[PDB]
Amino acid sequence: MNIFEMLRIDEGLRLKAYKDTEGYYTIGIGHLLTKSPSLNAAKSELDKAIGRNTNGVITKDEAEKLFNQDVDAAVRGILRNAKLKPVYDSLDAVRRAALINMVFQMGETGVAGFTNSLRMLQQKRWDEAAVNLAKSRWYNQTPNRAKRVITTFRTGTWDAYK
Ligand SMILES: [Cl-]
Ligand SMILES: [Cl-]
Repeated sequence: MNIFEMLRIDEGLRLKAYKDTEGYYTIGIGHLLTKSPSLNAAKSELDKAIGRNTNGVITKDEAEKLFNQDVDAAVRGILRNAKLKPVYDSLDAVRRAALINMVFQMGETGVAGFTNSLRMLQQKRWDEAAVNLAKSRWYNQTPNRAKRVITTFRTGTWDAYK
């Protein structure tokens, strides 16, 4: 198991523009296209991202291509971020994967916001950080996924995913 596999399970794979759990236009493996309630705006972004006249649909290859880009941007975003980097640096491999997952989903800014949890993670207080993570809009809105990510942090294993 690895990050790609992990995120592929959490996000799914849709080749046709759909709306996310917050109603935003997304496509592929959780690739956000736009917040804007407009499908054309969606289609526009989409063609702009793929580089062709898509008509709201992409191929698997395409989908995977956006995913590679996004996973890469998420890692680099963490390593760039003053608040995240040290957390990341302090973590073992499995847990790093959990942090990347949160970053892929909510953005670096969103995550940089779990100040308290971050600190707990850095201090290796697993159970406490898990509890704290749960007190969030995130957990409340996407509780199942949130639980898998939270368990991964708590345990340092991939059990939540097997
Ligand atoms: Cl893009
Ligand atoms: Cl969920």
